[PDB]
Amino acid sequence: KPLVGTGMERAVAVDSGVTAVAKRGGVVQYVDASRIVIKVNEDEMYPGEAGIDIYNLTKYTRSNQNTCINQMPCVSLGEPVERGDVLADGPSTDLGELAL
Amino acid sequence: EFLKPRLVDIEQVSSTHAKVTLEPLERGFGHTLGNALRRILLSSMPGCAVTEVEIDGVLHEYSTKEGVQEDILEILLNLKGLAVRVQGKDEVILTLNKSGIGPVTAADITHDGDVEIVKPQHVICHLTDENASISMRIKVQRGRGYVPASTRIHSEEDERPIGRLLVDACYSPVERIAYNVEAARVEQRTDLDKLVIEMETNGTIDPEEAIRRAATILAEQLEAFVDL
Amino acid sequence: TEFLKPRLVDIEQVSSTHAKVTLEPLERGFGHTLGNALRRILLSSMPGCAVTEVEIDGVLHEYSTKEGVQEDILEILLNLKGLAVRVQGKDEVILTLNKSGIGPVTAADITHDGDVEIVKPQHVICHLTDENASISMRIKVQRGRGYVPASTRIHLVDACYSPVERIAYNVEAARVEQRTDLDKLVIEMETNGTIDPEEAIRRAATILAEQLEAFVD
Amino acid sequence: REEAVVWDILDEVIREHPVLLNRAPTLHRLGIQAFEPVLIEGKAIQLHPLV
Amino acid sequence: TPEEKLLRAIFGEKASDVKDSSLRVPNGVSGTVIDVQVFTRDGVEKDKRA
Amino acid sequence: EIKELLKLGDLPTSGQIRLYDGRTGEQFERPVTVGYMYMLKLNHLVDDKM
Amino acid sequence: QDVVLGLYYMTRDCVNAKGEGMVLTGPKEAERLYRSGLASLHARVKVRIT
Ligand SMILES: Nc1ncnc2c1ncn2[C@@H]1OC(COP(=O)(O)OP(=O)(O)O)=C(OP(=O)(O)OP(=O)(O)O)C1=O
Repeated sequence: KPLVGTGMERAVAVDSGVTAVAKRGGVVQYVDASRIVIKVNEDEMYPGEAGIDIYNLTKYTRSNQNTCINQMPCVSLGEPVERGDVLADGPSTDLGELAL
Repeated sequence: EFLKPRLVDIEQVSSTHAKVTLEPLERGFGHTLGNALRRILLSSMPGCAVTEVEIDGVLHEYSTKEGVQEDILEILLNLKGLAVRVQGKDEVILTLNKSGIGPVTAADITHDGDVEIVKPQHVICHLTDENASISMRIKVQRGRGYVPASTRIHSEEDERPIGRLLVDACYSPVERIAYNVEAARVEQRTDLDKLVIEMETNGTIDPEEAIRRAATILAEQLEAFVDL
Repeated sequence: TEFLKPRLVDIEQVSSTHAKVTLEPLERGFGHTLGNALRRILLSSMPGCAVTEVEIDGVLHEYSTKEGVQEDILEILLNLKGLAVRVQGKDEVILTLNKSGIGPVTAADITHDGDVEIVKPQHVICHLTDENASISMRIKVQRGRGYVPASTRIHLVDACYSPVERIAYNVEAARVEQRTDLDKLVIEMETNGTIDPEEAIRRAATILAEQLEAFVD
Repeated sequence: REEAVVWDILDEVIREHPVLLNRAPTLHRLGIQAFEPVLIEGKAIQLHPLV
Repeated sequence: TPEEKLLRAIFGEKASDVKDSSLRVPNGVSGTVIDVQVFTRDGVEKDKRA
Repeated sequence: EIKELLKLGDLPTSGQIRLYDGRTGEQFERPVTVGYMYMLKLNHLVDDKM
Repeated sequence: QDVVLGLYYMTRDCVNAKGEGMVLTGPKEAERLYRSGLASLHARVKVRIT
């Protein structure tokens, strides 16, 4: 993460899909190195089906030669997240900021 | 003709920080020995960190373990920072077993008699699931300098065990050394120098023995100059 | 966890006063750890004897002129520092320079004492102009541990007690079979002739071991 | 196999055997100059700073 | 060639009808195998590891 | 605001400090600049270019 | 560049520096004066040279 930054670090990191952003806000049910489960808040939850938003993270897989693309969870178990939070950094992102 | 020094006060703060005084030094010898000791301390000091780790289910550092939020090479990176001091053994193998929704610290390793853990709070990995099982063999050995894992697979001669995660080993117990030379007054002797070496360790090696071995090395290298 | 010690200490020497000693292989960092800490002993803290103070016959001051000598008084002082004296069993000696005539006054023109040895009898001290022109003085050499200026003297010539006139060490890479990078140390040294370079290095590092005697396990 | 002895042999063939070095836009004749090779570790070419 | 056939009769090696074309790791690069995929043309029997 | 952040951290306003050559141990004349600069690795890695 | 800065720094002189005014037998003792911290690299100084 750049100690010397400009502010756009989030906007660049978030808008390219290399990270994993919260569909809906809630609390984390389970945090693996593999996946992440967010128990949806009722206000953001749809009437039928109920459900929980589950994000399966990308793990060590090949890019367009020869580099790698692997995501890491950046929330700890039982942590409140809101809509638009970063659930998992990607390559060259730390806590949702562009770290090239 | 020439006055020779000795180590006086060795004031210790944290287990990781220390300040060693060297008191009967001549003019120019504060800095002559201070640097040439800082140079030895940082580079060539014996210590032990972890060399190889076998994880139960994992086949290689680029896997995932259900129930752990750390990637395997993030867990291997946690072990590289495991500060162990072992006594009469040159290489020892530890066993780590822990399950439940708890962070697995360095106190959770099975304790051998010859083995001492310096940071029991040190984090190895976390466990997210309820009944999420983890067990590993961690192989520590004493070593000098910085030995990468890349240079370890030349001898090899059947290290085939597909689940033996080789890790990089940074064996130096010295983290940082500074030496400040200030004047010393010892009753009569117009001007002498007090040499203060200040050093940070990983806890494995104590300061006094480090300096002793630092200057021991120095005497041995000059043996090729005592004659030709 | 036993350490690397060097081998083949080839000693290429130009003249008895100059030498260049190469010694490989060293562990990494040991080129500068040993090279620097030895140059520091040689240059600054080395036992020796040179000219410390001289009383002049015709004049009491360094900023005067002497009838019969074409060298300024402070130019003769530069010649005295470059007089290479090795003294045997004496801690303080005083010499006598008796010489007159239309000749340059060399160091062979000094009285030859039993305990005093002049390294350069050919060495030029000063010149003498026409006629006889009388000059004779007593010159006192002193022991020291390094180089003591006249500025630091409070109770005068600069005193170069260390026999080193110049020391440099060059660290180049060394290869030992499957040992990518080691240090090959090249020491090059000039003496004033009193002690020869080879023995100077030996006594240089012995001093260093003595300081470490209170530490060797 | 890169046996240890081939390295010591490579120094033998390398000694009085100059090599040519050439940089991209070869403008004048100095763009190709011959140097005596020094066996170095790593994948980089080491270039004398004055040339 | 003549001489190569004399070499075949001395050390008695059944000269192969087949040539070595294995995929081998490029020289200089080194790492860990982390995946194998096998795509077999429809009709060929899926081999053991496949 | 940059010099004022350095004061808050007990660091010199000049952003320069006195440095020491770890080889000879002797100090460096003049104060050199030290500080933290974000630095990238560009994918022109030599073991590709060689 | 890196080198001409070095020589320009050597062959330079400042008004009042450590060693100002002493007289040295030769260039060798002039390097001895600098590496011992006694004389400054830039101080007006008469030296016997050939
Ligand atoms: N004689 C040369 N001197 C210095 N540099 C050279 C030379 N030749 C090629 N390059 C570099 O090698 C590639 C292009 O090689 P080629 O033109 O496609 O030809 P061939 O495929 O046969 O190698 C570029 O480097 P890069 O790809 O890194 O990008 P760059 O041009 O901006 O430096 C070139 O500079």
